[PDB]
Amino acid sequence: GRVRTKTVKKAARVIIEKYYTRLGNDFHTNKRVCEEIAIIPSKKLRNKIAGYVTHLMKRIQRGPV
Amino acid sequence: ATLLRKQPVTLQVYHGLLSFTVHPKPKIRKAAQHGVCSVLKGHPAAISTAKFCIQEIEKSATTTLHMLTLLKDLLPCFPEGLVKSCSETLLRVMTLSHVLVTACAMQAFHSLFHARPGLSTLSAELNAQIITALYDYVPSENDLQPLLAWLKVMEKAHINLVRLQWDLGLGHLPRFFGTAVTCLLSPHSQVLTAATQSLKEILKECVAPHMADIGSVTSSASGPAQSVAKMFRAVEEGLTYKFHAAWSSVLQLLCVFFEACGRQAHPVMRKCLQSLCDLRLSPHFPHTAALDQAVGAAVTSMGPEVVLQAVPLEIDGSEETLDFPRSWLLPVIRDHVQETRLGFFTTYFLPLANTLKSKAMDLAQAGSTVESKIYDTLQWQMWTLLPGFCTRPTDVAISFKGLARTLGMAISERPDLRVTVCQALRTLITKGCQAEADRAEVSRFAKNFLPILFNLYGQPVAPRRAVLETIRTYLTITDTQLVNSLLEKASEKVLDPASSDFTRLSVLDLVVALAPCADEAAISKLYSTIRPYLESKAHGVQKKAYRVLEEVCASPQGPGALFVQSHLEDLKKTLLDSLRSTSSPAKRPRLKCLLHIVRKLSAEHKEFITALIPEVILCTKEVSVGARKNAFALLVEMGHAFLRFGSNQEEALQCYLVLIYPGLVGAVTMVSCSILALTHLLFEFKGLMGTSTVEQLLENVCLLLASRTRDVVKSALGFIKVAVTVMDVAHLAKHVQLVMEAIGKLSDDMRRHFRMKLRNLFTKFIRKFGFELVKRLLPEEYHRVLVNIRKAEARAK
Amino acid sequence: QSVQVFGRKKTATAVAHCKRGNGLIKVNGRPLEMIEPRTLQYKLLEPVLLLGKERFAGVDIRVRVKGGGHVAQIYAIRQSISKALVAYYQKYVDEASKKEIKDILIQYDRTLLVADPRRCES
RNA sequence: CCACCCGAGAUUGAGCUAACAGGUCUGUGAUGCCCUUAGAUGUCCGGGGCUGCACGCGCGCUACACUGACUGGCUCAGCGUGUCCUACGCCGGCAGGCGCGGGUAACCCGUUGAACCCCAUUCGUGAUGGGGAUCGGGGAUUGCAAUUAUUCCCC
Repeated sequence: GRVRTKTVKKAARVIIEKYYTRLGNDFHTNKRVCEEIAIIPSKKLRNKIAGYVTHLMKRIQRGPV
Repeated sequence: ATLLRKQPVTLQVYHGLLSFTVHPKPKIRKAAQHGVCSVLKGHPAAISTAKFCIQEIEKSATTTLHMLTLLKDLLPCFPEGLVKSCSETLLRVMTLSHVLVTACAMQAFHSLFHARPGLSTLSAELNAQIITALYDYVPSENDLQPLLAWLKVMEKAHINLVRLQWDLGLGHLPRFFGTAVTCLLSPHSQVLTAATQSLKEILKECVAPHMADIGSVTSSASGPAQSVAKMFRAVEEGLTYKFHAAWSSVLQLLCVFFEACGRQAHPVMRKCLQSLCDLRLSPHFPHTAALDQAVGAAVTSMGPEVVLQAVPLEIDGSEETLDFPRSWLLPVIRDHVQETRLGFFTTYFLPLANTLKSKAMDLAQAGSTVESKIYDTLQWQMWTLLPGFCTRPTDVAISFKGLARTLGMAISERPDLRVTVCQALRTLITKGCQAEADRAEVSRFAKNFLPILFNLYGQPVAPRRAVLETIRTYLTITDTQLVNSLLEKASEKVLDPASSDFTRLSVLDLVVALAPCADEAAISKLYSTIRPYLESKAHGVQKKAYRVLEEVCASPQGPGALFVQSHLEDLKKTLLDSLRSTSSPAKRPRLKCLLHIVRKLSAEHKEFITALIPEVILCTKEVSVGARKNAFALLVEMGHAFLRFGSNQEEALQCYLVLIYPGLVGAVTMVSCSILALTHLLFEFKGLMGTSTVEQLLENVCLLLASRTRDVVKSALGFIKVAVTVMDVAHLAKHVQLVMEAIGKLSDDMRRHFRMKLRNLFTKFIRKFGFELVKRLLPEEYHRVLVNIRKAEARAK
Repeated sequence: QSVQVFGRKKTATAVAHCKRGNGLIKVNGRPLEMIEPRTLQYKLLEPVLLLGKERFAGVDIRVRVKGGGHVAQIYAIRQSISKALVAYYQKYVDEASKKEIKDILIQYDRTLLVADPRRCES
């Protein structure tokens, strides 16, 4: 199957705790603000970050975690 | 025992059989006991044996246990007065302090109440007298041996009493509910579990089926409704600060009572909601999920109007602080509204949403971006409730008119909410067109929502696929003439040369959506228009054309099926002619279309399938995983289709195989194609294809195990794994050595790369046979891998 | 009309069956004064002697006694008798009377109502 | 986790017997020495000993008693057991035999019928009837065999 990596976990936690305000629900808007925010090496890591943060903003906006 | 079971002096023989129960030999006593039980259950002799019961119990310290075992085995087959007298005898013997005789007596009561005796054996008055006579014991709270079976026997007795006369049973139930709540204070978890299970079973079987006969209960009820309210106040006073340990069980009991009784118990049920809301205000509450489930069950039973009259939302417009204490109510309402009215949703949640959105925008334009985000998230949360309200509305025939223009404007100019609105529409349809006036209203507004949804899907950039699924179902529920009109307009837009490629693709997607919902003439005209498009050099146009052909052939009944049986010859000719010029993505829908014409293919069609075979195998090794899945499903489908063209299934399967056998001879990628096809076929047609024939194919695979290409070796390893899984160990044992010899002399690099497949194969072989045989017949290095498998078999245990 | 309680002490358990009777306290078929440890016979009579003869006129208590020794035995019997009186006056008689007798019993000796929680340690 | 729409791609290809201190144990040397009617405890047969006893260091049991000992009566448990654990009757001072049943076990032993303790009799401050060793005779089991007392019972 497929599993999320721990570096993606910690980077997305940093993004959530830092700039949740400009983040939203759309995938591409989250991806572009994510590539705007941080120091970023790779495309695939960015896309994994964007997908994970989009899914967890689908999660946490229903209720706190 | 046999003689008396098969058949004045007979009473003497029965007395002689009965009188030696008290014989001290454990083997004689058990034989006599089983004989008496077989004679009675295989009756005019019940009075005599019950009199013997009472007499020689009253004469009697070890025979009482045996005699109570017979009473356990024989209480249902007794007359009513003798049941009463034996019950008095059991009370007289549990007046003593002995644990064993009390346990045997209560087990006898368990067997008596469990068998559900008729009116001749146990009456309602006698059941009530026995039940009320059992209330004197309850030694303490925490003995844990007699208490569980104690409330079990009057659980069964209360079930029987409700079954005999329901009003008296419901009348006497709530004081037992109060005693159950009282004995939920026990320090043992088994007492709590037994009480919870007993009260849950009583509520589900004795109270729930009589939900309509009781009717609505208020604070001034008279009959069994008062009893309903009074075990409600028992289980609600079981929520106080005395417990702190049974709160999960009490919440489960509250949840099942809400599901059982809420719709008519709503006037008295409010203070329980207030107390439940007050419990969630605790600093550290570990039963948050259970309380949320209980409140969700209450909302599901009643509906949010009375819940919000009881526990109101404090997010009504302008608030002072920023910590909403009842913000869990909106997820509860979203997750658990299923059978409410849509008019409440309109008249309560529309102006409040408008005011919160206006306040959020006014605060966002004023600089404060923290409160505005909270208000926007709140209004999004409270208007995700619409799919919940669209689950099963009871007034959607009159309240859907009040939301049509609102939902049209919201799906037009409010993008962030659009998906939910689409979902709501889909949700409504998927479970709301059961009646006919409802579906008529949905069609009457469908004629208005269709241009809006078409313009939404056709705009440039957006959630296109949710709108497309909504359009698909929403057009399956509408009238055919407007479908024909919009299909004609979409065909005009497609055939217009002054349209861009994105617009052309969007209108082709609309054609895909409109295709299965039209009539036979419109479908035939659309098929005539789309038929020249199958040879287009653009992969997108061919993909949409093949999707149209798949969608018109997808419906098992309707105008599409009549179109298929009308134009099967032309469809076969066109699909065989367009085989050469099909693009790589277009393979994925086309196979499905071929799938959609294999399941209803007549006997005189072998040439079509035997011409489609190499395309299907080359699609089993296509790039797209969806094309591979469709090709495997199509292989299974034509394998099933050849099982209908002849009388012998095995011979037809052999013909189907010799139609695909030469594919192991040609190109290397075609060889891997055919090995993968045989691997997929071996898992579906395991024994019917014939074990010896399997062996032959297996031998050929060993020759293909000698190939240089990695793909052929991988496919051969997969086939060997499937064969080891499928074909029998007795037939394996003749052919273990040859296949494992072919594995052994593979290569160094091939063994190193494919180490996990060989490891799994050796694991399966060692599991299915002896370790020493595979150890001996393999070469040296493989031995090491072999021995590792052993600790799996050692340490998976 | 009747209650069944128990009194525990170490291992000894004495089950008291209390009924509206005629003023007889029966312990395993024997009265209170004819139990063998006559040196320790006052403890068995402390509820009866302390609380008076008056409202025991219509109480029949049958005590079935099993286990333990002799001292723990008679203590279990006396605590079962006291708990039987408390339970009977809780169930069929008013609340204030049983509260009063509980207050008097706790004022005299705590073990007359609650059992000794310590037992033989392994 | 499954399936599906869109999408070219929802997973198509390359690289990764070796290492262990993670456990632990008797296979490969034409291995160095020392021995082999000086058997690295050679097999069996018969009888003894491990208890033997002047003495020291110590674990324990019984006591020195009157809050006791004897006699009779009284009434209360649990951990465990068994095909050798025993229920019943007879012959028995008495250990024990004889005829019979159960139990491969919350069942039959076994409500495990305990003992100090209690209630009555006698003894009455002395090497006493306390305390019991060490010896002398008989009897009965256990065992191929009780002599260097196996064990128990009666003076």
